[PDB]
Amino acid sequence: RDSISDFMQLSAFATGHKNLDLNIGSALLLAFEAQKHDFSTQIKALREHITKNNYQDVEALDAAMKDDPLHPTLIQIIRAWYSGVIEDETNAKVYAFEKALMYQPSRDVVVIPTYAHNGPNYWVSEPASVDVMPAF
Amino acid sequence: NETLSADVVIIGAGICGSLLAHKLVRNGLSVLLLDAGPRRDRSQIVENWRNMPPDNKSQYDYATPYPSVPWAPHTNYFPDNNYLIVKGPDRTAYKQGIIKGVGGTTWHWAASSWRYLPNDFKLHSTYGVGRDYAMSYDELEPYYYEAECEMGVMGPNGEEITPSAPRQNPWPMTSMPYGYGDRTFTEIVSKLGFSNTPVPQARNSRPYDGRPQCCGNNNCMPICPIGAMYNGVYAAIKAEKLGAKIIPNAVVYAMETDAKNRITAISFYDPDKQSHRVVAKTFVIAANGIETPKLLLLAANDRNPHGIANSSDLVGRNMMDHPGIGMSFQSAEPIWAGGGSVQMSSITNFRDGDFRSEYAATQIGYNNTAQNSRAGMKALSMGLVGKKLDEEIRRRTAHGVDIYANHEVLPDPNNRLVLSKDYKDALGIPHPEVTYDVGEYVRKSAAISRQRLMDIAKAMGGTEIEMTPYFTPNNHITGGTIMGHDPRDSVVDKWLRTHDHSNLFLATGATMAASGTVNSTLTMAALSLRAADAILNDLK
Amino acid sequence: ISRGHYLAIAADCAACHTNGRDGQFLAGGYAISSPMGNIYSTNITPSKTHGIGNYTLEQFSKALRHGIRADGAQLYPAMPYDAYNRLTDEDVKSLYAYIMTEVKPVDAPSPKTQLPFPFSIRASLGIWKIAARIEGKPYVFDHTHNDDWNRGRYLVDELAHCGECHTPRNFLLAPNQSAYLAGADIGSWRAPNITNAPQSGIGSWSDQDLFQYLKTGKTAHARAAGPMAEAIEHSLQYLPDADISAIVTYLRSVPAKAESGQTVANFEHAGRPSSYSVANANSRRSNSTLTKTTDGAALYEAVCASCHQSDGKGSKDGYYPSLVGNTTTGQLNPNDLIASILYGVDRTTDNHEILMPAFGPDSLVQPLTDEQIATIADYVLSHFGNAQATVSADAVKQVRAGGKQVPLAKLAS
Ligand SMILES: Cc1cc2nc3c(=O)[nH]c(=O)nc-3n(C[C@H](O)[C@H](O)[C@H](O)COP(=O)(O)OP(=O)(O)OC[C@H]3O[C@@H](n4cnc5c(N)ncnc54)[C@H](O)[C@@H]3O)c2cc1C
Ligand code: HEC
Ligand code: HEC
Ligand code: HEC
Ligand code: F3S
Repeated sequence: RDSISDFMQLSAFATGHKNLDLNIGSALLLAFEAQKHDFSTQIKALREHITKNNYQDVEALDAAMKDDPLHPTLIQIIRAWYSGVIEDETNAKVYAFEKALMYQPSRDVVVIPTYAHNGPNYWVSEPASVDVMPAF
Repeated sequence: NETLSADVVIIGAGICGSLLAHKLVRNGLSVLLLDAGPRRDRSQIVENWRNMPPDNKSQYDYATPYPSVPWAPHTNYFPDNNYLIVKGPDRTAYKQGIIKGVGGTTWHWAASSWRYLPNDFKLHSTYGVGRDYAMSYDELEPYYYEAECEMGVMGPNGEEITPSAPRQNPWPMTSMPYGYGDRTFTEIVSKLGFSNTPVPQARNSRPYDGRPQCCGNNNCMPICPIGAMYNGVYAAIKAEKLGAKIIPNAVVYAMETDAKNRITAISFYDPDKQSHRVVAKTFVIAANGIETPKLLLLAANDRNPHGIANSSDLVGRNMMDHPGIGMSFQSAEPIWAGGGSVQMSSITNFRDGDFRSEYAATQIGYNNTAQNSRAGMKALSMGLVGKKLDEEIRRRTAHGVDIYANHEVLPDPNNRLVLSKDYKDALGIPHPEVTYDVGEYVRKSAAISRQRLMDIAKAMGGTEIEMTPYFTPNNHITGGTIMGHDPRDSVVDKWLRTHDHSNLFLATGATMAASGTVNSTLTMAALSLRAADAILNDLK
Repeated sequence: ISRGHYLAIAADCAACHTNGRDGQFLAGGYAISSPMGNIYSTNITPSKTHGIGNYTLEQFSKALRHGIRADGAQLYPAMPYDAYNRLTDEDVKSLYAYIMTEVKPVDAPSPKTQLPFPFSIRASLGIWKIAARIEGKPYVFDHTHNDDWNRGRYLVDELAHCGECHTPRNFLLAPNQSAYLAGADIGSWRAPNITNAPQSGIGSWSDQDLFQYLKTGKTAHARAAGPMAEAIEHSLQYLPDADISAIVTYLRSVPAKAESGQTVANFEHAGRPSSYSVANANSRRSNSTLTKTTDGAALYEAVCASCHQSDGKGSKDGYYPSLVGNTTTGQLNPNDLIASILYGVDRTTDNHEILMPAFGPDSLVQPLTDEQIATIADYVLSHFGNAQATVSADAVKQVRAGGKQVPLAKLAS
């Protein structure tokens, strides 16, 4: 459970969003460990770098750690949380749909297709501004 | 088994076959409906699409949610299964998707139910190009209305959109209001000189046929979760409730003809390649514009060496479609695609005109599918983190615009559907193979259409413009068993009955003598109902 | 509208005497599914040959308030003539004038009702009427209460005949006045407790919520379906606001009748913050025609989660109701939840139609089996509704067959 907690804190730092599902995170950690056998060590190294250099957000960590070998792991974590997939094939396992983090920035206007916005004619309203990040 | 006798046997439980079976069982006949594919559940396909990878959602994968069975495979183009082989200069324009099962390819479709213009039924007589239908628009109008009422088609009831198909009755429902993207596109192209008008859709703007009103799930392709749109499985279910027998996983492969060239029986396989024999008084093939000519050519006899109903050598030829030109860009102002159905409006200004004697009539349209998957994938591909990632996702979801321009191809005898000599499926049946060319008609129409698409992008202030350099398929297959009055120049007659065999009807889109300008499945349904009338007349 | 027309709308007499949407109204032919069989409502239009055109005022009053036809044969108690037994003479004559004047005649005989022995003879119904104690002195105002309470009681008991469905029947299929408005099982549906009990009845409902439900059938905690949807759509939505207010006033004074095993109100069940697993569904890809999807959470997500959200709280604008805090999923008796899944919802109020598709064997959208329906209902009860309720496939099969067979119907075997 210590590894799961480490993964969840690293994910909350990398994505910048605290409200991350713990079952999705557990499945993601299981799949990452099944893919990379040194994933836990890389998580520990990333967290050690963050806690040692005192990076305020993921932007500072990304800018100051572009050339290090840990950057692909950070990018892969961000992409797995945002997209719900880890591999890049057409039969890859989907771990998060409608709770994936790329459907959230425009969720207040745009539909996540197989789930309904409010009501059979909701679209007759005017949409919100693009310059207003909703929530999460 | 070994008898499976019925008054009428239909081969293929698609929209045409199921509608025909329902009409026949409503009128006292006994119907046996066979389908090569399996039975499918709407909720299982919904789950399969939801668990389909986001890259297969961004790029329109409409076949992965439907599993392909080895005995009756259908086409999949994320990674290509090579079921339908395509050759020719415009092979990329014929890589179109089909689904095999009880319900057919209408399981996934935008449900755009269109009526052809009267001049589309006399194309050669009006413009000197293509061929004429065996029947006029006035003869199909009652069946058009019957199909629209059975399927529940929305329409712009009180509106002078453009010179279009004249109606005797209003649509069963009125078109639901536009989303933001459709309103913005309509205004922009109206300022550009184009008439953006509502698309008649087999959708529910109100509860209809015991099915819910459309809540804008925006997943009409490849699956509606709630049933607020028409699928041919509805007709199959209604026919089966009335006593029709439906046999899934029944790959018809052989036909027997007597001394009068009348089909006496058919033979169909099964997932374990056991042959079953079906005898009936009338045989109908409602499979596809691809599967019907394939079965006709596969079932060649000693009386019919070149194929069933192939005395004119025209079976499999004259393959038609609507060659499209896709285009994507980032609008200057937000468009917010996603409100409503996936295809809510279209530019029907160029459907007809005197130019149709030189180059093809076109249909320009905007895709209303949500851009959240594409925006998320693109923003992830740029290696953005933190707030910039979210800002990019929101901006590209608000600004991503997809445009298409579909053209009309003429019936060319060299666009064939010969059986492949190299590839076979698990039952040893050869794969379909189409050699496709688009013609100077569509090439000139496409030059003008590319100019128009660039004009649309410029009017919207588009950025990152990506126009496909090749023609794209549009999934509604027309031609293969052409209709006409001369037995030596056509496969089926005015009533969709083969000229060779009086016991066989072809209730398929392969019979249509012209592809037209817009989607062609409502015409197929109307023709199937016309063939139903003919079949009822023969057996009563 | 006319006084007789208003009384006919309030009495909802044009809903069972009209064969559905078609069947020109008051011509009869509607098949009420009684426990013994099918009873066909007769012709009511003032036709002198096939209708009741030759009915005098006395004969019409006898038919309405005592269940006796013009020829003297007893009427089956599919007529609420026990409820109509206490209508005032003025109301009866107003209804007679409405029938003989307002509605055009229809000359088409209705199907003859044929019931199995010993219910075939409509002469033992006199013994049934004597045993049921339905008479029946005309209604007079109880001066100890105000006028609104008296009008509400007249509407509930005499005109709108709520107790026809919300009061349980005894062994002889007669009203059980001891359990007044305590809920009953009517065919495949169940009319809940609508007494002033806070936890079992509608005592905890706000006055505005009750008024809105009776006027439209739509409330944040309760949506009308089954026979209630038709009652509201045909009769209650046309009543004046004064009538609905009087009905609410009388309903607030109905003595409480408690259920066995009740702790909180049916609309006060919170939702458990739990749901399905997206990852576990990856194994079920390439598995068309779901039969390996035996998980209740996965089945709810595939079939139900599009409209009611994955957390079961419905749409934001309220078109799709929240299954959390719902009087149907929150009931200890899961009869109405099973009935909703099997048959869907359909309610046209103010010319606007709710429709939930059906998910039974005859469904067009997604035909489910008894086991799948039971699994989905169990998931809904455990996560969104009453956690003490349970659904089995046999219960769903029983609801499909028209509910449990009454003991008296054993005589027809
Ligand atoms: C993504 C997509 C979008 C579309 N959008 C639109 C649109 O917007 N508007 C429109 O009008 N049309 C549209 N279409 C086309 C239309 O929806 C249908 O796909 C097509 O018209 C169905 O034709 P059909 O009924 O003749 O046969 P299909 O439904 O294609 O097939 C019928 C049946 O034949 C069976 N079959 C085949 N061979 C055999 C055999 N040998 N033995 C037994 N059974 C056999 C199959 O199993 C299948 O179930 C779209 C199609 C696709 C793929
Ligand atoms: C006449 C005056 C009334 C009044 C005040 C009520 N009813 Fe009924 N009712 C019926 C059914 C089948 C239901 C269940 C609803 C469902 O299946 O979705 C109901 C429900 C109600 C409620 C809601 C209670 C709740 O907890 O859900 C209320 C307040 C209510 N009713 C009041 C059936 C019928 C009838 C069929 C014969 C008739 C008549 C009535 N109801 C009449 C009334
Ligand atoms: C998956 C099988 C389900 C389940 C278990 C339920 N629904 Fe729905 N539902 C829909 C609408 C429009 C209504 C109410 C009427 C309206 O307000 O017009 C409902 C109602 C229900 C209830 C009853 C609620 C009440 O308080 O009576 C229940 C128990 C219920 N549903 C369960 C709409 C839809 C759908 C349309 C898109 C779909 C799909 C479902 N519901 C699916 C389900
Ligand atoms: C749907 C339930 C129902 C309602 C509500 C109802 N009726 Fe009927 N009615 C019946 C049935 C069923 C019968 C016949 C059964 C019998 O023979 O016992 C009947 C019989 C009658 C008869 C006897 C005529 C004959 O030919 O049998 C009259 C008169 C009548 N109803 C009038 C009315 C009036 C007036 C109302 C108030 C508007 C009303 N009914 C409300 C169902 C209903
Ligand atoms: S998916 Fe269905 S709900 Fe409407 S937008 Fe398409 S018909």
